[PDB]
Amino acid sequence: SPGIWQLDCTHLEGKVILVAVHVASGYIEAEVIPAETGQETAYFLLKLAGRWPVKTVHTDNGSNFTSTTVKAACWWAGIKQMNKELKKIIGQVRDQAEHLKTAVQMAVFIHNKKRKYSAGERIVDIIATDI
Amino acid sequence: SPGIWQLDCTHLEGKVILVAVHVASGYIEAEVIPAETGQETAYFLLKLAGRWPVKTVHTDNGSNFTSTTVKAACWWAGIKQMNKELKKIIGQVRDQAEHLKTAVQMAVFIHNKKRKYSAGERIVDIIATDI
Ligand SMILES: [Mg+2]
Ligand SMILES: [Mg+2]
Repeated sequence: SPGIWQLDCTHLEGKVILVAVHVASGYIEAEVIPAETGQETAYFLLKLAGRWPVKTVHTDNGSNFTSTTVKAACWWAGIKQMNKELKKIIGQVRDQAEHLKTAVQMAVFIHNKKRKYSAGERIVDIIATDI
Repeated sequence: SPGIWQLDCTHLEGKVILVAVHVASGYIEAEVIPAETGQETAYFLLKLAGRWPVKTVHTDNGSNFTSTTVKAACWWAGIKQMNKELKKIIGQVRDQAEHLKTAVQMAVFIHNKKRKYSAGERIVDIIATDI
């Protein structure tokens, strides 16, 4: 279904990368934060939900969605309840950027635009088609 | 044209809101930062460019795109060179959230999803149609 997203955290250089994947397309959005917290996860979800018609979110760590602030964000936004190559691409460009956050966003760019259609083309088509 | 975006900063509560508008749709993305800096503007652009096929960016303050870090981001990403209602919507929900950043993202959500199609529907259609 086009409203389904997966969200997980990965760790790199003592920082945390929040990665959201649109399951039907493989499109990704990510952000770098200092550490995993409910406040960060809630903020990320609210941003995501304002961009895309987000219906359901899955995760590989259920406990990360247990805070009051995260349940509040899912409530208000009407939400119900890849790190393999992404880390490959980050390593490849890591040299080219000073800050890890900059390398992560270059990696997301590369991932979303690389063709086999690209993930970014597929999300827009999947969603436009459903309107 | 569907690759054209406008980016500007506004000030509220001693903070800065970076607002990007997809000119053909009226779709917006925003972020809250402590103050205007080239590093922030460059990061925002790199994020945006990884999400959408960004071709050209306009602004109402040209000097904000003069730093080395901003020119670097536009170079790597292949980029060449609403605050009215947004501030209305922020005021309306501001009470409902503690932190300004949370109110800004609720406002972006409201803006992008409100129908007359919504801005979020129009961007996806405009872009899908162009692929
Ligand atoms: Mg996780
Ligand atoms: Mg400005």
